Amino acid sequence: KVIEFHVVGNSLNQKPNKKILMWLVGLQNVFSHQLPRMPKEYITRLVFDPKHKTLALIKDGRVIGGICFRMFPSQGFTEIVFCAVTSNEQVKGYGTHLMNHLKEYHIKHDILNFLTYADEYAIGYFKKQGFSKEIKIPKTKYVGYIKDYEGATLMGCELNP
Ligand SMILES: CC(C)(COP(=O)(O)OP(=O)(O)OC[C@H]1O[C@@H](n2cnc3c(N)ncnc32)[C@H](O)[C@@H]1OP(=O)(O)O)[C@@H](O)C(=O)NCCC(=O)NCCS
Repeated sequence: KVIEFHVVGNSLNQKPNKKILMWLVGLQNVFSHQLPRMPKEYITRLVFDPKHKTLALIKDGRVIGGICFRMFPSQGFTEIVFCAVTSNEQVKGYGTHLMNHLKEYHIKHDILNFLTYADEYAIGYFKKQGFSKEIKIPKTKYVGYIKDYEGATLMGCELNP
């Protein structure tokens, strides 16, 4: 019925809010069920990590999808950690809106590069979102504090104006 996008996080500043707190758990839940190769404890570890933020897709007050990301302003890129939409809401374009919305959010902050390690079943999604295996960014800029998930295919995406 009603759709909303909210960028949330556990920032050590001021976010112990109950509304966003329940959303973070809802995000952990959806990520955990949709991303089996990511242990649930690990997902909880990063989703609540102050350096990470998550773009949440809320529908009728409940989280049905989101994208956890870790921005690296200095190195001019953002790491896309988790992406998922609940099973019952998939194949409706929401995954598309999320990536699109997240792109604009980054063009706004002057970050025009997306780097992620796509999983076997993810490759198709990122491809349809404009990501490509051919990295348009030097390794010296990302290879360092960007987790390289075993069995994953490193992919990138450069944003528009
Ligand atoms: C990948 C995911 C987040 C997005 O799914 P979604 O909300 O259903 O995506 P969309 O409906 O916006 O996809 C639309 C387009 O993506 C394509 N696509 C490719 N891979 C896809 C996949 N795994 N699921 C759904 N669509 C997919 C569709 O064919 C479609 O092409 P079209 O617009 O020309 O018809 C969701 O399928 C999911 O939760 N997957 C399980 C976890 C996962 O594999 N995550 C990868 C990290 S994002």
